[PDB]
Amino acid sequence: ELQEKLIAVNRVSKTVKGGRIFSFTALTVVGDGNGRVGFGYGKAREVPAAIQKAMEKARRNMINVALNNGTLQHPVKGVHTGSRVFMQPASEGTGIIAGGAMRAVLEVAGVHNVLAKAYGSTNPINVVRATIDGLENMNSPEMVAAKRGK
RNA sequence: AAUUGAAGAGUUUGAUCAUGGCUCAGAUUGAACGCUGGCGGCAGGCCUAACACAUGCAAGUCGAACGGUAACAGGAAGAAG
Ligand SMILES: [Mg+2]
Ligand SMILES: [Mg+2]
Ligand SMILES: [Mg+2]
Repeated sequence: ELQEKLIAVNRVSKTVKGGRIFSFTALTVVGDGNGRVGFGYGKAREVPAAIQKAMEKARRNMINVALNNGTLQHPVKGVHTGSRVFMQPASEGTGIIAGGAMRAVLEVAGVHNVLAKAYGSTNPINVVRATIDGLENMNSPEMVAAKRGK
């Protein structure tokens, strides 16, 4: 149950006396399938180097999120830089409908049946990230009782 | 049981993030045109000039309201084919 997938691979340019020196960047997401998900970025002069150098970063850099069986407990909003993301429980019929790129984090995460949309820029590096922190801030469908009960 | 349902992509930059317009995937149509074209079922068919219109047809019916016979039908004292 490794389960991983890269979301966006891109090229960039550095520019020096001798001209442009190009490079690449991968952005990836690994999840266990039962909560626990992280993303990694990582960049390198050539693509395979970078997509791999990324996968690892994600293995570390990994949060975990309090699911509720196949779905989220309540609805949540996430918002990093220019991306404002919103995703919702959805008493699954099928579900998992969302902006491929946050479908990525959502399935490896293990959510099985949510609807989402991304507002603002769909800049991958900031959505997959806005959603993570999104799922992250999410909270205990029980241990709000922790907070209260008391 | 009976609205229990939401995706994003391309494009300013050497490159970047943002701002932002343009653009695309969708569905829908009383449609036209180019190419092509076998059959059926249900449907639709002047969106323009409330422009103008030849011709037929689109409102008649009742003799159980009435005087009635001109048509075609029988029939009639009776005049006969
Ligand atoms: Mg970093
Ligand atoms: Mg260019
Ligand atoms: Mg033809």
